[PDB]
Amino acid sequence: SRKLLSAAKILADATAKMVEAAKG
Amino acid sequence: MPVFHTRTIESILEPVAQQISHLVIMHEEGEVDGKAIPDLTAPVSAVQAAVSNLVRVGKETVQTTEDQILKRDMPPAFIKVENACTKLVRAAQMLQADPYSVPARDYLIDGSRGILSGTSDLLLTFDEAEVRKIIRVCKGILEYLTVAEVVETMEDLVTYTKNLGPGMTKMAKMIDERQQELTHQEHRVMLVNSMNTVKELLPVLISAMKIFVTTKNTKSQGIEEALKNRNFTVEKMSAEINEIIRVLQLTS
Repeated sequence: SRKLLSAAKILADATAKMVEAAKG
Repeated sequence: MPVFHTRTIESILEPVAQQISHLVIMHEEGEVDGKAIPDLTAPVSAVQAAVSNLVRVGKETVQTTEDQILKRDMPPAFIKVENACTKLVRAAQMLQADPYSVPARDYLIDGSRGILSGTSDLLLTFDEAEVRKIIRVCKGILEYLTVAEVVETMEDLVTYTKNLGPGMTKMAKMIDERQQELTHQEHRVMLVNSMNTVKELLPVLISAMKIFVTTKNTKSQGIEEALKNRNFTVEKMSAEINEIIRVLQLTS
């Protein structure tokens, strides 16, 4: 269902915000 | 690197996979050497929490699941994402002490890559599971088509038509909704055509068993002829259902 797919998303958001921060 | 698979997988991972590919190209792949990465402490902690939370939820998914490949297949992905987080944490320590650190940049690439790929893994494994729940519906309908052969009375056929109702209604709603989440058009086409063939042959099956019950209770007619048409409908339905099960397992 849902709880896993949002946890994964939140992780993907965060990894992307982290690699934004790194510049690129 | 190959297309994400479903609209959910693709919309979760696509922003990340995009940002990573850039960051590579930039620092790595030559280019921005002697470069300078700012301080990642805060973003990396956010990532580290989101990996706690992902492994929290996933370990629940694992212990609270009926699926037996889910149990075995998921855990490795927890090990892959934790490891990658570890690299991200050394990355941000190193960068705090030397913005120009070339080991740190490398850890941050591998760190990020291993986060993408471990979560890819976790999401493929979860999706395989979900596919298997549609395969179970498909396989039980195939099992029930096996038994059409034994209907002989109008009362058995009323009974048979009433159990096979739910079943096809559910199969159809599953394949339809699954087809929508697909990202490969050659795969949505295939599912839908098959489900169309199936749906239209259902009344052809019921008519053909009615024909059959009716010459097997009017003590003669042409009963060979009636039974082989029934057997042909059943084999065509089966074959389509087997394709549905096959094409559902395709991922590229």
